[PDB]
Amino acid sequence: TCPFYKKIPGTGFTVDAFQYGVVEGCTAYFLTHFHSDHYAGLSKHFTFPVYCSEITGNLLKNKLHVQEQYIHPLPLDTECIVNGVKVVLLDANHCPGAVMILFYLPNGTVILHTGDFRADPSMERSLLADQKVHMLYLDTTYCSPEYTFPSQQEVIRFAINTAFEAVTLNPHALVVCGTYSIGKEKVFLAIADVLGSKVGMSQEKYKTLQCLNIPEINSLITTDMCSSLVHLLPMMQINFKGLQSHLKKCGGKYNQILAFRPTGWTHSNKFTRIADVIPQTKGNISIYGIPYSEHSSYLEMKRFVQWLKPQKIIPTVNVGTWKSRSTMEKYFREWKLEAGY
Ligand code: NI
Repeated sequence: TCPFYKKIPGTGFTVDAFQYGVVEGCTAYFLTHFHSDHYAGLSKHFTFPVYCSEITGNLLKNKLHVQEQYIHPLPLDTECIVNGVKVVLLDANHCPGAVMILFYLPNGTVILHTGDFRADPSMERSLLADQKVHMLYLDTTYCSPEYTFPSQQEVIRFAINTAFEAVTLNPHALVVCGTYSIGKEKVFLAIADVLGSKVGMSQEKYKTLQCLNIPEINSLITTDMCSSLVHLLPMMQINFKGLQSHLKKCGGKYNQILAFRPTGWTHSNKFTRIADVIPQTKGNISIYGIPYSEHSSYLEMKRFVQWLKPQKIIPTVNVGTWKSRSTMEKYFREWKLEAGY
């Protein structure tokens, strides 16, 4: 049955609640972004109204075959009326098409649901700055102080410099990047741009990327692997066996692989700077795990909450154990006492 933290009080709404069947009393289903733990349950047989961003709506129509008459895309940063309730969609700084949702309840309560997000000071100047928020439904994925990671900009600098150096020393090296969902496109797009190549990938992945409104995409991606020296593979194939096999398929065009796995966090972060990251190597294959995150660090999350000053926080991640829940509630209290709200 649907957990309470997916239900919006005083409305007929649910958020990312598609795996529970017909939710009793739900008149509109919101979807924050196209990731499977959030869309699980949607298909061409869905006949309730789904509200989402334009990009998410393109993916629902093209990848899951949801019929168009049930997709309700909304522009960003624009006040809209849904079933008599004012709502706004805000950029979540997560993956393409990902949004936060502001609900203005008929009784005066204002609720922000962050979906999945990476908090940023640029959010302090959106339509959030314009009224008080009473309740915050918060993406708490990395809500513990051990979760530090560098900026996305530093991580991409590392990846570009590493790839450019490797291929300049050996023009017969292939670069491979792993993927399993949308998000983190900058990784493979920035490397292809510094090497003067398109990114080669499967027809199914090319289709997914063509749904995203990324400017000049026909210019950066392709299905012709033969013409490309940056290849995208499923995340599961980024290991020594899967990469040795791939190199066999390239028919002696290449004699070395440099591969990237853009993970969220890994405990190398507590001890090591980005500057100091080294690969795992076997023979002519090297694999780099780089800490490219599309969720808030602990400090980014703290700064956002201390700025917003909500009256009540509802975590949406790590809610399944008492130890996790008690840990998070203790941080929330600290933040409130330190800031004075
Ligand atoms: Ni997500």
